[PDB]
Amino acid sequence: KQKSDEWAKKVETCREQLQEEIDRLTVEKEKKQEELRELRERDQKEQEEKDRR
Amino acid sequence: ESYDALMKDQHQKKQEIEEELAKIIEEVDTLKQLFKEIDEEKQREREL
Repeated sequence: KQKSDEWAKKVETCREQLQEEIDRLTVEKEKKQEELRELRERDQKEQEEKDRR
Repeated sequence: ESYDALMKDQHQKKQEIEEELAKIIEEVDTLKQLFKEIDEEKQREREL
């Protein structure tokens, strides 16, 4: 019983840690990707202008 | 098992976020650098 309760305690600790790390990961998510994609269409428009010229 | 079960799922999920948040910074930097070169040549061409 002591071993199993220690197991459960480790369960809570690991879950809280993982939740924190994943939450930070998501908070950082979808910020640089927008800039990269916008630069992508910007270069596409520049190249199309160049080719039509 | 529950712990195991939970952990597996959770761990896997985090990886995707990493995958959707990692190995993209350098691509952004490279595109920005090429844009900088293109705009600098544009400015030089326009000055000429």
